[PDB]
Amino acid sequence: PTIQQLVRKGRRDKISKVKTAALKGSPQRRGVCTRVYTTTPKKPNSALRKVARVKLTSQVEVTAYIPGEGHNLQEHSMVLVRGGRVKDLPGVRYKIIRGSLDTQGVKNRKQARSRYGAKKEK
Amino acid sequence: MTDPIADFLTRLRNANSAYHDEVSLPHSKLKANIAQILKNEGYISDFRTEDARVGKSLVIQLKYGPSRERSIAGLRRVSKPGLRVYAKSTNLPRVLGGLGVAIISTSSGLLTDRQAARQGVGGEVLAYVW
RNA sequence: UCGAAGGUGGGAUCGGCGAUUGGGACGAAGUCGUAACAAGGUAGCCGUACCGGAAGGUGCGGCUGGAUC
RNA sequence: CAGCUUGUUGGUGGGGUGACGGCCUACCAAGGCGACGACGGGUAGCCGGCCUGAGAGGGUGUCCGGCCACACUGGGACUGAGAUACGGCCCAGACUCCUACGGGAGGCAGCAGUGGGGAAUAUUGCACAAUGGGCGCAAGCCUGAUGCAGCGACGCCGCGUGGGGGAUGACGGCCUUCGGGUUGUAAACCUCUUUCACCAUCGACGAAGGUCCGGGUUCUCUCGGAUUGACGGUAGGUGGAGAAGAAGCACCGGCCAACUACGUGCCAGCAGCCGCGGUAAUACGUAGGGUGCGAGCGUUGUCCGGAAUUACUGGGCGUAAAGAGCUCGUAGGUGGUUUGUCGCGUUGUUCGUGAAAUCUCACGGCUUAACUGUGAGCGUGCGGGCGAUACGGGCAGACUAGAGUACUGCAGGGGAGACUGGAAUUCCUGGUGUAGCGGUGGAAUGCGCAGAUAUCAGGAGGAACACCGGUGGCGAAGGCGGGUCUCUGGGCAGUAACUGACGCUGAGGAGCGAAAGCGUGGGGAGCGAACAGGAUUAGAUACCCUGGUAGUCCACGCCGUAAACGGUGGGUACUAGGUGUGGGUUUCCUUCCUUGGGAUCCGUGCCGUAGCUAACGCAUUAAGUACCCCGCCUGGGGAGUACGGCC
RNA sequence: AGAAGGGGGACCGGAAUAUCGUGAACACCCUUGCGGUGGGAGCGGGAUCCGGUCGCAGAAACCAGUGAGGAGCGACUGUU
Ligand SMILES: [Mg+2]
Ligand SMILES: [Mg+2]
Ligand SMILES: [Mg+2]
Ligand SMILES: [Mg+2]
Ligand SMILES: [Mg+2]
Ligand SMILES: [Mg+2]
Ligand SMILES: [Mg+2]
Ligand SMILES: [Mg+2]
Ligand SMILES: [Mg+2]
Ligand SMILES: [Mg+2]
Ligand SMILES: [Mg+2]
Ligand SMILES: [Mg+2]
Ligand SMILES: [Mg+2]
Ligand SMILES: [Mg+2]
Ligand SMILES: [Mg+2]
Ligand SMILES: [Mg+2]
Ligand SMILES: [Mg+2]
Ligand SMILES: [Mg+2]
Ligand SMILES: [Mg+2]
Ligand SMILES: [Mg+2]
Ligand SMILES: [Mg+2]
Ligand SMILES: [Mg+2]
Ligand SMILES: [Mg+2]
Ligand SMILES: [Mg+2]
Ligand SMILES: [Mg+2]
Ligand SMILES: [Mg+2]
Ligand SMILES: [Mg+2]
Ligand SMILES: [Mg+2]
Ligand SMILES: [Mg+2]
Ligand SMILES: [Mg+2]
Ligand SMILES: [Mg+2]
Ligand SMILES: [Mg+2]
Ligand SMILES: [Mg+2]
Ligand SMILES: [Mg+2]
Ligand SMILES: [Mg+2]
Ligand SMILES: [Mg+2]
Ligand SMILES: [Mg+2]
Ligand SMILES: [Mg+2]
Ligand SMILES: [Mg+2]
Ligand SMILES: [Mg+2]
Ligand SMILES: [Mg+2]
Ligand SMILES: [Mg+2]
Ligand SMILES: [Mg+2]
Ligand SMILES: [Mg+2]
Ligand SMILES: [Mg+2]
Ligand SMILES: [Mg+2]
Ligand SMILES: [Mg+2]
Ligand SMILES: [Mg+2]
Ligand SMILES: [Mg+2]
Ligand SMILES: [Mg+2]
Ligand SMILES: [Mg+2]
Ligand SMILES: [Mg+2]
Ligand SMILES: [Mg+2]
Ligand SMILES: [Mg+2]
Ligand SMILES: [Mg+2]
Ligand SMILES: [Mg+2]
Ligand SMILES: [Mg+2]
Ligand SMILES: [Mg+2]
Ligand SMILES: [Mg+2]
Ligand SMILES: [Mg+2]
Ligand SMILES: [Mg+2]
Ligand SMILES: [Mg+2]
Ligand SMILES: [Mg+2]
Ligand SMILES: [Mg+2]
Ligand SMILES: [Mg+2]
Ligand SMILES: [Mg+2]
Ligand SMILES: [Mg+2]
Ligand SMILES: [Mg+2]
Ligand SMILES: [Mg+2]
Ligand SMILES: [Mg+2]
Ligand SMILES: [Mg+2]
Ligand SMILES: [Mg+2]
Ligand SMILES: [Mg+2]
Ligand SMILES: [Mg+2]
Ligand SMILES: [Mg+2]
Ligand SMILES: [Mg+2]
Ligand SMILES: [Mg+2]
Repeated sequence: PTIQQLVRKGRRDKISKVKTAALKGSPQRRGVCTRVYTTTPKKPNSALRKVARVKLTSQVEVTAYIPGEGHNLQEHSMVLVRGGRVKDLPGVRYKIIRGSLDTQGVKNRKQARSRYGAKKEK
Repeated sequence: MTDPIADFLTRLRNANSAYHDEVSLPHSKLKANIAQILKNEGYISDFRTEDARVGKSLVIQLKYGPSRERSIAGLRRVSKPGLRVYAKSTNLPRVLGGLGVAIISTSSGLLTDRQAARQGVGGEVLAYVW
């Protein structure tokens, strides 16, 4: 509207918020994974989600999510972290890759056999 | 009172919507030329110029079909004073995919889309009459 | 003469931590009240001032986004 | 980030450069840059190109190509036609190393490789066989440029992991209504082919090429004797038995193609959303079945699209987010009718340019494709010449319609100052007069008995102006009526008397601007925040009652905020009617006295046509149809809050 | 706020004979005076630039502010 006013003040695209701040440019960031514990998700879920405090090589501390049936995690551990939303936990915005430098692939895994870590057979 | 071409188009559109059989407005050479183009295109009936109290007034009589049907589907000014619209011969505007007529102001005078494309000279697209 | 580097000095600007402290968001099934939605029990809002555990209350001026004869 | 600059801007005379030039120098002027964003801060190699998108556009600059900048950091000169002079020099700093302690040497952002960081990216290979470059008369030499090879599914393309009969409805598994069906012609069994693998052989084009000889005497040419390929014994061809040597991956609730059972029972768990799991889960793990792709399939990271949720294309602003409180006006944008000129915008042709590859059409070659070659488009543009003035525009004119001025009337709580009036409340004084008054739903606090309430008369004082008074009038908005006088603003009507586009909007900027509040002095009847007592209530920091301070008032300043609302920016043109009111004018019906009806202008209400709207509703006083200008919005909180800045 | 913190300062020569600025003699007109204009002698003053010279030191001896930051109290000059 008002081409003269548009000439005086052009349009501006919406502001953007980045979603990979902790990784800051890396699809996977190598972390430390200290103090593995378990918390409770939001009200209408009533579960016990296994989480951890992992500090990346980019020197940021975030709370990640551990997928699969159980884990071998412990105090500081040689782990890889990828992005992902949990939709139940307050502010967990990253997920640890299962089948990485330290953590093992989820045993007894036969379906989808790539996520959570699973060799075919050998 | 800006863009007398727009005022003329708006008056014609309002009269056509209100089923008026007669319009009156002060006369100008550009409006007379536009009336000539409209008469040639067949969207309107006869037009004439009559001397009012001050200046001259241009008079257009409209045409209606068999029922209360309007030959003029609508009007749309194109080259507004806020932003002028200029078109060349290779990219002349198309109205209704050829079923509409756009007035083109070239060095040969006021011309329609097809006639202007025939002679290959472009200019300012005054409006779409379709 | 100019001239890199270096020294001395007052400033300029951008960050980090900080005893202590203010407000905000979310949590559970806590405590104290019922301010709004009905004329919500004293109609509700808007600007300002003052007061009080808290929501809020009062005055001044305005609106109906309420009613009345 | 609102003020930047002093060789800075210019001039003069010299100096300097290959060359103009404050490039340098001596003197003179005070200038130069800035709201079209200088100066300052953050970020960044630019482009041809690449990705996405129908396009416009949004993202990006990696292969390759063009340029630029750099060579441990910082500075400088020389040689030379030509220097960021990576493998040149001088100096300062850091680092590393040798040393006899006096002193010296060094820079992989060349190829290969090492250490370190990261989720992560490769051989210390061959050859100048071809091309380019440098040195000679050459023969020849060098070339980590280059031509290749080696590693990686890293990306594109292509081919295989077989095929012909098969209901033994293999066995089984699975589901199970115990009947059956699914896996499923795929299998076994009979058979055909050997694509790519394995083994042996031949064997390249790439070289109308370069050397030593024969015609040529050397200039030009073919001829053969010899040799020259890293690739490479490689491509490719041939010969041999054998389906024999070869598939996996993700999903199956809606988006979106794919359901049953087992275990589990808010637990294990999954998930992009919303939703499933707390005892019959097509959503969890598992089994079967299905879907889709394939030597790849899913996740993560980012961009484009869906998103018309930054809208030129292609949005809105009465109530969903959105019109500054109002007005004036700087720049700016935009503009009535008509004549002539220019041809700047506009448009046409022509010429030059717009590198190549890459994008597309059409072909040609690798068995095909990927890949590559050719012809034409692309290269949206720019410069030059030659045509037009239809529109915008420059100039020169003209007109009155816009706008403004003129004259005659009209209405008005428009505003400021000064003087002045009545009612009422309160208070004071005196008279009459005695036991209550006030207050509520009920009371009590309170007042009087020391003479109250009530009644009369007089006086003092401040505030506000009943009736008129309304649906009305005026004002840009806020607002405006007791009366009189003085000064002053604006509007409307009529004549067309005069000028002649002098108009509209208006970033910033400026002025005005309810109530509350602030400063200084005055004033204070009544009301009345705060405060106090009484009453209600569990509590009552309130609603009710009794009081009562600032304030409300005046003078001059300040503050600039309201639901400052028509929740609707200003200006103009057009788009049925019906019915009230206000100010004018106008002929007629002109006495039908009617101050009525009819015509026009300026407003103010309601109802209603078309049209618009999600609806409510708007509807000539638009939220309808168009144009010009300004302001504002991109989910809700956090928040109109923090920091900074102005007052 | 003299915030703080910096730079220069001696002598000789030249610019430089109106260089500049102070006053204004000889000599220049008229209403002749204790008059006016021009004029520039002699005599004093200050500053700057360039070149040179000396020393350990150029404000030369005497003379002549120390400065900054945080609190408490009283506003301040004053009085005891
Ligand atoms: Mg738009
Ligand atoms: Mg702290
Ligand atoms: Mg309540
Ligand atoms: Mg209330
Ligand atoms: Mg109540
Ligand atoms: Mg209430
Ligand atoms: Mg109160
Ligand atoms: Mg209030
Ligand atoms: Mg009120
Ligand atoms: Mg100079
Ligand atoms: Mg010069
Ligand atoms: Mg850079
Ligand atoms: Mg689109
Ligand atoms: Mg450098
Ligand atoms: Mg290095
Ligand atoms: Mg350097
Ligand atoms: Mg040379
Ligand atoms: Mg030279
Ligand atoms: Mg150098
Ligand atoms: Mg070199
Ligand atoms: Mg090197
Ligand atoms: Mg290298
Ligand atoms: Mg790493
Ligand atoms: Mg590492
Ligand atoms: Mg070679
Ligand atoms: Mg060669
Ligand atoms: Mg891989
Ligand atoms: Mg489906
Ligand atoms: Mg079950
Ligand atoms: Mg499942
Ligand atoms: Mg997207
Ligand atoms: Mg878009
Ligand atoms: Mg919208
Ligand atoms: Mg609302
Ligand atoms: Mg709203
Ligand atoms: Mg307003
Ligand atoms: Mg407002
Ligand atoms: Mg406001
Ligand atoms: Mg203007
Ligand atoms: Mg203008
Ligand atoms: Mg015009
Ligand atoms: Mg103009
Ligand atoms: Mg082919
Ligand atoms: Mg090209
Ligand atoms: Mg041309
Ligand atoms: Mg007029
Ligand atoms: Mg007054
Ligand atoms: Mg009194
Ligand atoms: Mg008495
Ligand atoms: Mg009395
Ligand atoms: Mg005239
Ligand atoms: Mg205006
Ligand atoms: Mg303004
Ligand atoms: Mg007030
Ligand atoms: Mg006051
Ligand atoms: Mg006072
Ligand atoms: Mg009390
Ligand atoms: Mg009260
Ligand atoms: Mg009272
Ligand atoms: Mg006060
Ligand atoms: Mg003011
Ligand atoms: Mg108001
Ligand atoms: Mg609008
Ligand atoms: Mg309007
Ligand atoms: Mg309007
Ligand atoms: Mg009316
Ligand atoms: Mg209506
Ligand atoms: Mg609307
Ligand atoms: Mg604020
Ligand atoms: Mg602040
Ligand atoms: Mg000092
Ligand atoms: Mg100080
Ligand atoms: Mg010396
Ligand atoms: Mg002193
Ligand atoms: Mg203190
Ligand atoms: Mg003292
Ligand atoms: Mg004090």
